[PDB]
Amino acid sequence: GIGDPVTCLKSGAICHPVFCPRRYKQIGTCGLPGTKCCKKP
Amino acid sequence: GIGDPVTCLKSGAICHPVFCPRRYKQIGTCGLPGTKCCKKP
Ligand SMILES: CCCCCCCC(=O)OC[C@H](COP(=O)(O)O[C@@H]1[C@H](O)[C@H](O)[C@@H](OP(=O)(O)O)[C@H](OP(=O)(O)O)[C@H]1O)OC(=O)CCCCCCC
Ligand SMILES: CCCCCCCC(=O)OC[C@H](COP(=O)(O)O[C@@H]1[C@H](O)[C@H](O)[C@@H](OP(=O)(O)O)[C@H](OP(=O)(O)O)[C@H]1O)OC(=O)CCCCCCC
Repeated sequence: GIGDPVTCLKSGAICHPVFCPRRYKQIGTCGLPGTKCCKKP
Repeated sequence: GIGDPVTCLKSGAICHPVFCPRRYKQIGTCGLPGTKCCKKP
């Protein structure tokens, strides 16, 4: 899946530390420590 | 303004690294260098 910050932000998603914020679901990582790639369904 | 991660997330915003993603307004920081508190208008 997604594991780098460029692809994450180019896929309609955001990078967030630790956990994905409310209304976002985790779809991968952004390659940075403890950072998740997060997207609203 | 908002300057800690708790108040940022409890205000309906996100702590995004480096910059606020497209369509998010920066409303402060999450207390750490390189974190922006970003809220969707
Ligand atoms: C060169 C300067 C570098 C800084 C530039 C600052 C970057 C900046 O200000 O814009 C954000 C940008 C991506 O945002 P960008 O708007 O381009 O991405 C679009 C967005 O994902 C849309 O949701 C997509 O539409 P859809 O949902 O598919 O329908 C759209 O697809 P398409 O319509 O185009 O096909 C995407 O293009 O981020 C980075 O890529 C790398 C950041 C590095 C990560 C750092 C953060 C950890
Ligand atoms: C979760 C793990 C990941 C976390 C990663 C951690 C992220 C990371 O470490 O970088 C964030 C940092 C952002 O800077 P940062 O959030 O600290 O914001 C600066 C800070 O507010 C200073 O106080 C300001 O100076 P002053 O008070 O007014 O005197 C300064 O104003 P100015 O100087 O702008 O005028 C602000 O920029 O990076 C960059 O600068 C540009 C892109 C960096 C390169 C990246 C490009 C891809």
